Formats: sequence, structure tokens, C-alpha cells
Amino acid sequence: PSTEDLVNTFLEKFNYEAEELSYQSSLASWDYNTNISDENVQKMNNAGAKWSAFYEEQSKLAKTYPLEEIQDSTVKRQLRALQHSGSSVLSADKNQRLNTILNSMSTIYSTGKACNPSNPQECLLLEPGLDDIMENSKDYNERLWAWEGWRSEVGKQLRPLYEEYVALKNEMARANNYEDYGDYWRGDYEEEWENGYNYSRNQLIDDVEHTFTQIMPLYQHLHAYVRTKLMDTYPSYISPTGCLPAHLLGDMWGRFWTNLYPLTVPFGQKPNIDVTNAMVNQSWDARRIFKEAEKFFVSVGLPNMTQGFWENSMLTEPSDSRKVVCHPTAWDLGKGDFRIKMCTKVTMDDFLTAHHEMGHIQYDMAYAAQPFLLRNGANEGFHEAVGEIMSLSAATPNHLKNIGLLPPSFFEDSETEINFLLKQALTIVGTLPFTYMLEKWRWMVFKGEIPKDQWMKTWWEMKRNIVGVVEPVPHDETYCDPASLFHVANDYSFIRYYTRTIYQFQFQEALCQIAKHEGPLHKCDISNSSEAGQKLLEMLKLGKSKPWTYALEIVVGAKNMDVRPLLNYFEPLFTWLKEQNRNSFVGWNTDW
Ligand SMILES: *[C@@H]1O[C@H](CO)[C@@H](O[C@@H]2O[C@H](CO)[C@@H](O[C@@H]3O[C@H](CO)[C@@H](O)[C@H](O)[C@@H]3O)[C@H](O)[C@H]2NC(C)=O)[C@H](O)[C@H]1NC(C)=O
Ligand SMILES: *[C@@H]1O[C@H](CO)[C@@H](O[C@@H]2O[C@H](CO)[C@@H](O[C@@H]3O[C@H](CO)[C@@H](O)[C@H](O)[C@@H]3O)[C@H](O)[C@H]2NC(C)=O)[C@H](O)[C@H]1NC(C)=O
Ligand SMILES: *[C@@H]1O[C@H](CO)[C@@H](O)[C@H](O)[C@H]1NC(C)=O
Repeated sequence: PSTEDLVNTFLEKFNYEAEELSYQSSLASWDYNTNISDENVQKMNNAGAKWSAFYEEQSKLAKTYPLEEIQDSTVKRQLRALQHSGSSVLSADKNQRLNTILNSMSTIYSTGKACNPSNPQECLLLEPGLDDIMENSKDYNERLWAWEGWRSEVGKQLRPLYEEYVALKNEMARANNYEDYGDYWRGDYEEEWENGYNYSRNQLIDDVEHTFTQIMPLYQHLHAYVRTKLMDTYPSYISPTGCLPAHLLGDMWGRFWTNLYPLTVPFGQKPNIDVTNAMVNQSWDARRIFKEAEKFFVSVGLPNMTQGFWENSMLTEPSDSRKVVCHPTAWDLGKGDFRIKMCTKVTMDDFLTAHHEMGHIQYDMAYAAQPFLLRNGANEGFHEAVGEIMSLSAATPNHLKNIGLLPPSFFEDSETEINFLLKQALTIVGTLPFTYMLEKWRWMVFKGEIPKDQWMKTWWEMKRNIVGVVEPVPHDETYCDPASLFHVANDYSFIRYYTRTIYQFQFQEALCQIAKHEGPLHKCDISNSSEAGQKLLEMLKLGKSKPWTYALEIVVGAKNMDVRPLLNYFEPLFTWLKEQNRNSFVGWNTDW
């Protein structure tokens, strides 16, 4: 028996026991995440810990099989993924050290309460009190205090922690065949085999950077517009040819300029399409929302939800009978038990959200044919990108009129279109540079290119040169503002949002081009395009069996990211911004 045949037997065993154990874990997690109950909490911990142990032991055993001697790229990929043990190689001592550091950083983050000068008790935790301030306040001093306090009482505390976390994680990375924790994270995009469908980890840097080059002009003009309107709101502090203060971006970090819409609304009279009132009138219940979503997916040719979906999902808050976590989640428990958890209300947002989450469900149903280790999206962004393209189609007033939530005679005034596209811009085009800069700083820091003495300095240097944002109060290396973000303090990648964003518009433009739609890409409802849903399935079923490049080619027609779809989607807004910015400054001073 060739070592590969023995390998097949190994994996065929792994997936057979794993599929099961993961289903047991997932059912326990449905129990806890729904029927919050200490008992159920304890059972969740038990089952998840058994999953952890199984994966770890099977990973060691997989290492005892040599990847270099595996033929079928499919088998090789499953093995490779299972062979990536990670924390195992480090001594159990060092393991507990890093576990304690991650736990302590997350506990500092969660236990984050800053107090207000003049108030010895206005001290409030982050999620309850601080954010509203950073999103619905027009007081420079209040927002300033919040921003400074977090990056002061929390970032400083995390500073030594993250300092040692970098060294430990780097040792873990190089413990595996890796140059830095950066290369380890970049490997999630690394795939090999097939014809030229291979993507080396270091190519990710090249591609992210060139895509950001093409997106830079749009971000520049968006910067101008937001800057000028904010100037009129905060005149004493904003400079016309300068970067923007961080505390005025709409959230503690300024990851999404969405909350700046009231202060930066194009026009401002033409109301915003809110079918919410219409839903409230047609008595649309949560089930009706999800049923219309089902009808959409059937229209493009995709299947409809299992009986199990309608019978086992929690589509509504559990009245008052139980206590639940509301954050919307899509669930593939394994073994065909697909579900969705949401505290669905009667709101356009929850409607579009149901379409997104059900798109996740459809992806899950489409790759059930694949084995366990290949039952996932091709990269880390395929999934949420599919989800988002659903909401894009379900937001076009065309589809809103079809479902009967907007009168037929209703017409789109160019003004309302610009308003909508600008809101999309802040939330999308705003996080794009923020994301690039965050992950670049982390990548270089893990690569060591940024020494600790110039750790924070570079950070704000980039925040200005890239993001176009400036520090309100100068911060020394005593601070650690990067750790101030949950995705950074809790050891999570961040480039996923950038990649997802670039992907979703590529997908939407390809599929729309299939539906033979003509006109702006912000007006596309792939509804009834059997061919569109067919291409989508022809990718979705592939899972991660085939290279992510292959999935892309099967859908969009290219093997690598392309920003041209994103630009085409926002091009109207781009031109309007250019004209609105002619007699003003488009750019920002680096040192300011
Ligand atoms: C989903 O869309 C299909 C498209 O034809 C609708 O046709 C239904 O197809 C199903 C499956 O082939 C047929 O079997 C049914 O399955 C459900 C799910 O377990 C079960 O509850 C039914 O008693 C039946 O066994 C079904 O006869 C057929 N119905 C038609 C043609 O009216 C289907 O209606 C959609 N899904 C569901 C659950 O109805
Ligand atoms: C995508 O395709 C669907 C078809 O499933 C389109 O919805 C359909 O729209 C037509 C025209 O309004 C509806 O016609 C209706 O026929 C019934 C037959 O009894 C009649 O009583 C009504 O007065 C009306 O004329 C049709 O029922 C409806 N399909 C449904 C409700 O399942 C939809 O407009 C298409 N969307 C896009 C973006 O192309
Ligand atoms: C919720 O948990 C409690 C405590 O473990 C248990 O007695 C009860 O049967 C559970 N109910 C549901 C609906 O999960």
C-alpha cells in the first residue's frame, strides 16, 4: 500500500469521526447559544474541548504521513490543512504562556471602562457607553476624551502583552515552516497544484497593494468630501489640506465612516428608501422575510431550504421563554442540519440580512457533497462575499417593487441614488484603506521590519500616509493603539474584509453580466437568471476542493483580484465627487 493509500484510509477515517464529533459539538452550541443555561454552557465546553483534542491528535498522526508523497491535490490539501497543528509545536509551557496572554488581552479588552474628566463615576464600559459617544456626538472634546482614554488605559496595558505575544507567535510560525506569523496568516490564501491555479503567500502582498493603488483615487475624493462637510461641523480643528482627526470618523477606530452620513449626506432632503414601514403595514412576519429570500434563491435556480431549516432554525427572539445571543449567525451543524439564528425584527436591514445569511446557508448546502476537510469556502472571503452580493441584489428598488414593498410608479431620482451610493461608500470604501493599513502594520511587525522603538510611530505615520487620518493627541511607545481593536487584541486576521469586499463586486458584475442586465451595476437583481445561479452553484459546490483561483475563474473569469468591478459599481459616485471636489483640495499632508 503506497503511503498515499494509507493516507486516504487515514483521512477517510478522520472525516468520518470528525463529521460526527463536529455535529455533536454544533448541536451543543445550538443548545447554549439558544437556551442560555449554565448546564448548556458546561456541555458546550465539554463538546468543544473534545473537538479540540481530536483535531490535535489527528494532526500529529497526519504529520506522521509525508505531504511530499501525496498525489491527488485534493488529498494533499486535506492533509496539509490537518498537518498545520500550530500551537502544538511550542512547549506546553510556552503554550500556556500564549494562552494566558490571549486570554488576558481579551479580558482587558472586554473589561474596558473609561471614566469622564469632571465625572468620578461617568466611567462606562466600551460596548454600552463609549461607542454611542464616538458615533452620535458632535463634541470634539467628548470624542477626544473617549479615543484617548481607550488607547491610554487599555492599549498601554496591552502594550507589554502584545510585545511578548509577537515573539511567541513568531516562534510558533517559524516553529512550523514559516518566516513570521504574517506568513502563517497569509498562507490561508496560499493554494497549490492544478495549472497555474497556485497562489504563493507572498503574492498576497503584491496583489493587495496594487488593488489599493487603483482604489486610492476614490478614497482621495471621498476623503475630500467627508473632510469638507466635517469642517463645516468642526471648523476650529479641521485643516482643508490636512488629514482627518481620528476621533471624528464615526467609531472609536474609524473603521467605517457610516455614522458620518448625517454630517456628510449628499443632498439631504430626498429621503432614504426604507421599506420598513411598508413591511410593518403588510404585516410581513419574520417567516415571510425568509420565505421571500427562499423564493429569490429558487428564482436564480438554487434549491430551497430543508424542512429542517424551517423546523429547527430560530428566526425570531424566543419571546421571553429563554435567553439568547442575537448576533445573526448561519449554521452548518453537519449531517444536513442547516439552521439560522437571528433576532429577526420587521426591518429592511433584517430583511437584507436574512438574504445574506441564507446565501451563506446556500453555499453550505452546495458543498455538502465534498468531504469534511474540503467543506468550506475557497478562501476566507468567498463566504461573506456571497452573503453580501445577495443583499446588493435585494436592495435594488426593482426587487423591492417585485416583492410588493414599493409602489410601481416610484422612480429613482439621481439624488437618492447618490445618497445611497455615498452611504455604501463610507461603509465600504472607508474600511478598505483602514484594513490595508492595519494588516500591513501587523505583517511588517511580525516580519520585524518595525522595531519596538518605532512601533507606534510608524503606525500613525501610515494612518496619515495611507488612511489619511491624524492622531488627535500624540502617543508615545507607552501606548499600543493597534491592540485597541477586538480583531487585533483577540488574534484575528483582518485582510479578510479587504479581500471579501474586492470579491463581492467581481461576483456581482459577472453574474449580472450573465442576466444580460444593462445599466449601472448598482441596479442589478439577478432574480430569475437561471444561468447566473448556475454559475454561482458551479463555484459554490467546489468548496475548497479546487484552488480559490479556479473558483474565481469559474465565476468571474479571472484568476486573481480585480478592482474594476468595485469602481464600476461606484463610478457614478466617483464622478459626482470629482465635480463636488473641483474647487477644493483632493489629498492630505503626510506630516500635516
Ligand atoms: C422547493 O422547490 C420545489 C421545486 O419543484 C418544490 O417542489 C417540491 O419538490 C419536493 C422535492 O422534490 C417535493 O417533495 C416534497 O418535499 C418536502 C420537503 O421534505 C416535503 O415536505 C413534501 O411533503 C414533499 O415530500 C414536493 O412534492 C414538490 N412540491 C410541489 C411540486 O409542489 C417544493 O415545493 C419546494 N419545497 C418544499 C418543501 O415545498
Ligand atoms: C422574476 O420572476 C418572477 C416570476 O416568478 C416575477 O414575478 C412575477 O411577476 C408577474 C407580473 O407582475 C406576476 O404576474 C401575476 O400573475 C398572476 C397569475 O394569476 C395574476 O393574478 C397577477 O395579476 C399578476 O399579473 C407573477 O405572479 C409574478 N410571479 C410570482 C408572484 O411568483 C418577477 O417580477 C421577476 N423579477 C425580475 C427582477 O425579473
Ligand atoms: C434550558 O436549560 C435548562 C437548564 O439546564 C433545562 O432544564 C431546560 O430543559 C432547557 N430548556 C430548553 C428549551 O433548552
